[PDB]
Amino acid sequence: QYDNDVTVWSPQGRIHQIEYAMEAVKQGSATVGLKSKTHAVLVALKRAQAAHQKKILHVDNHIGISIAGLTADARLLCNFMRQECLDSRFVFDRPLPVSRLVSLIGSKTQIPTQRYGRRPYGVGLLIAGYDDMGPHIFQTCPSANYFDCRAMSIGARSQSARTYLERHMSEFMECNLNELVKHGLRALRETLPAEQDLTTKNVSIGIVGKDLEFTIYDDDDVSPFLEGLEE
Amino acid sequence: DRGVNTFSPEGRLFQVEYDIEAIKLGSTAIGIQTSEGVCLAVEKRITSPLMEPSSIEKIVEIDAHIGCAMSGLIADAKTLIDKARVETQNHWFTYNETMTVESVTQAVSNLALQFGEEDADPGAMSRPFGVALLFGGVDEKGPQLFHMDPSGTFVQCDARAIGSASEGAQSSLQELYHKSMTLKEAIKSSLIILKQVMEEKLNATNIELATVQPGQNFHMFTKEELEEVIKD
Amino acid sequence: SSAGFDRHITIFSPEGRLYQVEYAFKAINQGGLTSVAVRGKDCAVIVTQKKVPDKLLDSSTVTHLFKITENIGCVMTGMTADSRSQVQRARYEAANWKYKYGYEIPVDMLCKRIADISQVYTQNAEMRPLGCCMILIGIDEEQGPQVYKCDPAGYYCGFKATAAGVKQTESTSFLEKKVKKKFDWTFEQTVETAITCLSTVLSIDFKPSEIEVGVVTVENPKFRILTEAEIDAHLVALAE
Amino acid sequence: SRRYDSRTTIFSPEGRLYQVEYAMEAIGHAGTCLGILANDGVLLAAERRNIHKLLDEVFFSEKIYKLNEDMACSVAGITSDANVLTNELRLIAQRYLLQYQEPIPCEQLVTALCDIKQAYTQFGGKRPFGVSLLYIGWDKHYGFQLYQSDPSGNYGGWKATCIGNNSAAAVSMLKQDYKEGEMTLKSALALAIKVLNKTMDVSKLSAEKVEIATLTRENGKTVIRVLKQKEVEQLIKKHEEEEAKA
Amino acid sequence: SIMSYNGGAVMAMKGKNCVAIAADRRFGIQAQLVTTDFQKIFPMGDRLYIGLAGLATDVQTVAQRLKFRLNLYELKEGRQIKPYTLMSMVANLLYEKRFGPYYTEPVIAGLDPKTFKPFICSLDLIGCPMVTDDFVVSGTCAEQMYGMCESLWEPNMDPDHLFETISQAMLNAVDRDAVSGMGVIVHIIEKDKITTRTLKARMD
Amino acid sequence: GTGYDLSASTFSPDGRVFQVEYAMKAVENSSTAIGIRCKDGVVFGVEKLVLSKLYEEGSNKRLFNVDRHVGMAVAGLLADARSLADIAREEASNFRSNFGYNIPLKHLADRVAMYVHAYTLYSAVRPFGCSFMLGSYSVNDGAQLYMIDPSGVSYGYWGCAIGKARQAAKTEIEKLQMKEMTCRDIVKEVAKIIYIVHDEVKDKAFELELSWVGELTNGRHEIVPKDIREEAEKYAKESLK
Amino acid sequence: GYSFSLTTFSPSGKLVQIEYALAAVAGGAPSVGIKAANGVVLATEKKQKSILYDERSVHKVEPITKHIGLVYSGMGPDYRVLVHRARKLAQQYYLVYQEPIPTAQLVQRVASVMQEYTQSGGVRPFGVSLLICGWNEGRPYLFQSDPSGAYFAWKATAMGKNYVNGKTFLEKRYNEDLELEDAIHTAILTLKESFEGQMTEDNIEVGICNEAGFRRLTPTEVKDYLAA
Amino acid sequence: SYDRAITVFSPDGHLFQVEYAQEAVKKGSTAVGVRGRDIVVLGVEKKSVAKLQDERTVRKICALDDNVCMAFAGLTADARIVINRARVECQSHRLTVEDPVTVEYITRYIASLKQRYTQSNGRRPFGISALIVGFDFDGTPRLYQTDPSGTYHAWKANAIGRGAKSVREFLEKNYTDEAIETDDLTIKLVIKALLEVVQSGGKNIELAVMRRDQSLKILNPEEIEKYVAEIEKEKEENEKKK
Repeated sequence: QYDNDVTVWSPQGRIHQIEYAMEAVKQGSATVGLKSKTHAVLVALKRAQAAHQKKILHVDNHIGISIAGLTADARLLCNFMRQECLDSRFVFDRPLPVSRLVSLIGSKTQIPTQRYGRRPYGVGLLIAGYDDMGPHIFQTCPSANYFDCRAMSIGARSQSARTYLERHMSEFMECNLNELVKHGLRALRETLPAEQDLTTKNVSIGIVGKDLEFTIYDDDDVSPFLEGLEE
Repeated sequence: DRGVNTFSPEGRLFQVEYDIEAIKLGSTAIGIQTSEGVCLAVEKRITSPLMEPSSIEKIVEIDAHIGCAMSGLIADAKTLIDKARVETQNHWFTYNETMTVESVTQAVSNLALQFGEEDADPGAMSRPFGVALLFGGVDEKGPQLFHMDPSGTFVQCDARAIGSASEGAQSSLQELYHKSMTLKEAIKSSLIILKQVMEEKLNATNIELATVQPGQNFHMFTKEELEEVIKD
Repeated sequence: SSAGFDRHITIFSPEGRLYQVEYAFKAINQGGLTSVAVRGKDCAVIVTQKKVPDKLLDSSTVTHLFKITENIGCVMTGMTADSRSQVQRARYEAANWKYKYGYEIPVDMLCKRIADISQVYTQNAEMRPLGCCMILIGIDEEQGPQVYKCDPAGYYCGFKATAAGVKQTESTSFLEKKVKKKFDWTFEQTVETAITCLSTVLSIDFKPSEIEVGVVTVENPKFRILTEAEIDAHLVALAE
Repeated sequence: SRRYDSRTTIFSPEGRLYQVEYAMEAIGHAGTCLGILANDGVLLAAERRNIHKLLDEVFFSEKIYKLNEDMACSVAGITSDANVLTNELRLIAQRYLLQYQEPIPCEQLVTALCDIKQAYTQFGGKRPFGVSLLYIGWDKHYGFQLYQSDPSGNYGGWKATCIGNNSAAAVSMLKQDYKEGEMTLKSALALAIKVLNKTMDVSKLSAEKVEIATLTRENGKTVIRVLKQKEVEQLIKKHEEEEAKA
Repeated sequence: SIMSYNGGAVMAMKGKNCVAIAADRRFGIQAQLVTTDFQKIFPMGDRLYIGLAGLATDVQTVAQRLKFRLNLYELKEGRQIKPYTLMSMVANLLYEKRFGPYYTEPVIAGLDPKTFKPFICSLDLIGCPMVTDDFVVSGTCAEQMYGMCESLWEPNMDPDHLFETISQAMLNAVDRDAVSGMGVIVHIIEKDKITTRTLKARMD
Repeated sequence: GTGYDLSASTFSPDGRVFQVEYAMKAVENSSTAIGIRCKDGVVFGVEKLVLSKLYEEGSNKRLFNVDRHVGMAVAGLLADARSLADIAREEASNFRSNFGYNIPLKHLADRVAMYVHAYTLYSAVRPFGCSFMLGSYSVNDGAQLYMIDPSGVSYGYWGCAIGKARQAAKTEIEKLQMKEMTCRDIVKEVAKIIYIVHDEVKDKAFELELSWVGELTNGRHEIVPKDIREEAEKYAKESLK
Repeated sequence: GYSFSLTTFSPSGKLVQIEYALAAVAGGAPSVGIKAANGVVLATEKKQKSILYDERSVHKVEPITKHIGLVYSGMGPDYRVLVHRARKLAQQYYLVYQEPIPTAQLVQRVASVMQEYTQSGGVRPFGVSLLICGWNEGRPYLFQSDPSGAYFAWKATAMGKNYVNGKTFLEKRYNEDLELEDAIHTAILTLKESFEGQMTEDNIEVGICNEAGFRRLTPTEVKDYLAA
Repeated sequence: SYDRAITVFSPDGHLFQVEYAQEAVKKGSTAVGVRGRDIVVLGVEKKSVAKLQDERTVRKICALDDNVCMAFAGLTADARIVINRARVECQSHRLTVEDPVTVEYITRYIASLKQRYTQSNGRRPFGISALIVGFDFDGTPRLYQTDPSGTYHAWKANAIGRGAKSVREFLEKNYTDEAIETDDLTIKLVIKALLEVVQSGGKNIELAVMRRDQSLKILNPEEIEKYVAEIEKEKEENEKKK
């Protein structure tokens, strides 16, 4: 049996434990993030089940995250990032960029995939930030592989949002802030069983840009972005 | 055989999914909050008419403003409670203020999935704790209640039951809640719920009751401060 | 016979054998190569077999012969990744010997250390024995030529003529026919007879591009491999 | 690194350990040993197994050992594992002397050992020791002392014991022919020579398949002496005569 | 210094087939008496004695550790120890602490249990053995006994003359030292007996 | 059961470390990263398979810069690739710090290979899943090209095509005489090969990635200018017709 | 490194790996050791399987010090380990007591090691039983150790491939009052019954322990003795 | 070192090592405890006397300190270790704090020790269930109990070891205030109880008694036989009543 351990390649070059971990991301509440020419947005769902846990965090004035896996292991990576940024500010006196941070995070996660008695982190992450070269959206998976995309989403039944975005891809880079918010919220709306509509007690949204340091909005400040819906 | 940090073909760890089934064997506990304090009630589950019931401590004090009820394995809990206390005091040592219930629950949860054979294991931790906790206390922003599982995913709530029969009782507790409900009605409702769910009887000895209402500190009900309300 | 985990690690079976080493001994026949070594009065020769199926490949890094030290040689067989480790180990040990004791290290002590290490693996289970051999040539002041060998079981011995690889049986069988009527083997009877053995074993009429040779002679002890112009001479010689 | 282990320390489904109660199964096929205490001394008898063209009498003895000026042991299991417990006991006694500058009582020395092989049943991963013993000694608090031990750190004092092959039949035949406080060192040896040939599988003793040691106190000093072939020959002959008296 | 914090003196001689050893029996702290029955000569086996002098705590510590090792040696294989082996063992024991040492100066005296050949030895603070046929001295009154034993000793000596020799020397050598005295103890060894004696000394 | 394939510290009766034979099956499933050497330097070439139209051009780079004069082109698992890249950078830094000059290529390849080899013996680890390449240029040594496998081997080469389409790229490079060609009549041939090898039936679309080292760049390892890449793609699309 | 024992008690109470190791010395190039009053004799047998092999490079009889010898029966590679360990312990004893180490103590310590390699982390027992000779205070000494850690003080024993048929042959010939001239004859003739083909010197090695130091006999001596 | 998981969960929680350790106690030696008004009684029994054993050596009633005693119903090697650790801690506590220990302190200590070995790597759980008794300050006799899991509860009259079920069933119907009135009465209860699990009469009993400031006691077979005959006479009288 090649399934019970993480140091056993299968006859077809497949480490089953990493796939079994990946299967933990396609069960949590969905999350979405897209990029513009000047700002970056992130949203969530907060599936209450009658209270539930939050789904967005703060890393630093110019970097924030959205999690879709095991909440216990996510705080670990969050702490790692906070400490790395604090160190870069203490030594060099400069905000750490996003690319080097995501590379560090990727290296941190490759080790347990190569030895005994360890397990891979079962959490996927969406990262939003801003630096000299503009905004940046990054994706992270259990396997130590990170991408750089214009728009992505993760969770259950996230295929519909992906299709809607691939169809609306050639519309960003010029929309305003609230237009981006509406686009994202109406893209997320498809990951529901055609029996519920987005409300204030479900949606949580974070926003970062060249003029604002990753502000988050709670259930009581999301209403302004709900007007302008359809069926 | 298998290991302790091994996944299943569902994204679910194994030891945790197995331990959660242990709490289905423990006794029941109920925790409620309101606008003027919280309430915690618990069951004892006596076995013989020779055990000293005053020795069963299921509702302990973390500090003057925090509490805790526990279910599952009463043993594995003794390692966490202390930790909490310690943390709190250290806070007061460095900042001269009181710790939040969110902070306490987070610090406790950070110690849940620390287990494995790779490390030298000076802490010797080899498996997860089978317990379910229910905190409660006053803070800088009104009273708070929380819930913790053996996986470290604490989430705030308004009224929650845990234990063996914490499946149908949650429904009854879901019906009888209004934001403007007071403390007395909550206490009576929890008591009648425990009566309908309990098997033997409802005496002022087979229960523990506690409150953290603002202005006052943690309090445990006496044998005489209880029966005066059971006369319904 | 067999019982338990006696085929998967280094432990004794009922009959008393270690099956893991009997398995590792088959690793050499994977690479499908062969090699030999002999010596005479004032020389020590080692020959091998070279192959190159592809044409897009620099035929300068493809060599099984290495230089342990200015006065010693070595030939490897079997796997190609575990041999380089052994070579680095030999070099380190020799340099440390000369740094600690003040004079060069002989061949005997080198073979001894290598065999000690290679045996340490036939006791513990966490590790596995390496699939490779090691056959050394060196000149001393008293006994003169010296040929030595090692196997993946801890053994080590001195030889007058030996072979290794996949055709070791027939090679040594042919070798133990000439030592009976032995004669003065100065320089031309060691290389000639080695190549004759290889040919009679394979019967392919070798050319001057598929062989490497290394020589040490009392006159010039330093290790030196060869130039193709030299091999052409010997080939045109014994081809008469 | 998990499909090669037996875990070496595991409660069986019935609450019993298996390796210990196995080693106890081999203990019952080793050299028969017997121990008696008498009002004026303590005697320790043993049976040998090697009979060949050997270099006998090369050491003090083959099964009896020494631990201090006033102690001795008669281990009856695996020899390789026993050659180290004697070292441990000597170390212990010398440390006790170094610290308190007095001879070590025997019970302390037995306990400090029964604790060394208890960890081998709980921690580690190692097979335990497979030897049971029989200690004799003298102290100023309780006088003469004979003690026992077992593979899992379990010990108990006695008046008269036997361990090894056929120890049960001996313990049975011995609890009847033993007078309480009505014994000496002259009849104890006789009862020993009796039970040994009543238990041993050989038709009779040749004084070469046996061994005996006596511990006594003579003018303050303590003497631990082994008997020569002549003494045991006289003893077996007197036993033969006494039996002939019936 | 630290060596003379308490005070001590020991000597040993050699004869025909019998050796001798002697010592003083005072204990004090740098100017003051405490007791006059201090033991400095210890038996390491039969027909083999050792005497230490210097710091008292190190005296006792060395005695104890030496008894430890010697008992373990005797139990391991059954043989009474030889003197030269003891010399080497004490050398090792004192050199293991080259940095942070003891402050004792041992003196060994015994025979050989195969020919009864006498033997005496003196070590140093760190283990520099010096075998001498004449005699050996160790303590604070060393130059008062060197010049005393170099003027009376003779090659062959009967037991009685050996006892009358070592005694006068020791007494008239300690009578010129202030941190050593208040009694003398002598031990004479023979092929089949040992005789222990105490002398008449001044208590000033 | 058999259990002969669940650990590296285990030889199969015939003599085989099956775990490495398994790990080297991942490379056979990844895309191609051919690279060839000329009289003036080295030239790599890689095809990146865009899976979805959301990712940007410039993600999942398979071309790393190990030192001022050294590059890497990888294939297989990329996490292990980045690990090895930082390993190599560390080695070269330590060397330049100890001795005092730029590290050659033979030594670097030998060190990296002896590193990756330490994982094919013990039961506490698993062999890697990436086969990579290295290339450099100098005025004293010249052009140098090497390749490393997951087993710890390191051989020289004139041109290698590690990946899925090995035999095809090999037999298509054989029809070439780069030993007579310079460092400009070559890139277009790289593009022609990468285009003729890839198929549009099993995969939809892809993107090209090139590199450079030699006299055109004066030692430094740099990306190809956009105009040169455009010329190359133009020739490739004109010849595919 | 693995930390757990691979030798364990069976249901019947016996350690089975020790038996399986004891089955290795069965094929171990038969050896022989004989005791006399003026010294002791040790004699091995060699199995060179080719004329191409060498002879003056491989040695089974390796000395420990100026008065103690050694020989084995079983795995060669696992014998140099014990040789080195013993040569270390001898020098330690010397440095401590400034006197050559007796024989019995050496056997004790070697057996202690051979037993410590019996319940440690991730190892197996050795595959050899040694035979060691010595001279002390005017008396010879012969000892035999086992892979379990137990040593006996034997007197003209034998082990190897045909030991059950080599000790009965050795029982009916040991007079106990022999000189160091015919004990060698007896040693040779014993293994002469367990030898296939024509015998010679190159197929044999010998060593003796008299009151001058452990020695190994050169081919000239073995040839002289081989002449009846 | 050894870092492996020995005790682990199961599809029903069901830690197996503890469930197994609890089976040895079901075959060990019976023990009984009683908390009277001004006395405490321990009646460990089930002794297998062979007539050639020094009663001192194998006892099973031990003193951890002048205030506290103890009895156990399982493996002895482990019980000795536990008792030694507990004595050490009692002395350390008397050192730091200038007053002796209390029953609850040492009971909680032992419980934590028992639980640590159900979570640590390379360790195996204990196989004993103790029965502690003591006299806190201001009198207040105290009887506690413990299991190999790490729990502990205060009982009035509990029994362990084999046959403890019948003992508990018999005791829960006989322990009364009007039955406990004097020192001589508390003891008779223990003998009547043990008479059931008893095999061949009062040949196997090691009774003791703790009172205010005696610090221990053990009875000789004379008074044991006297009490046995008194119980027999009471039984005869009661039978005549029925």
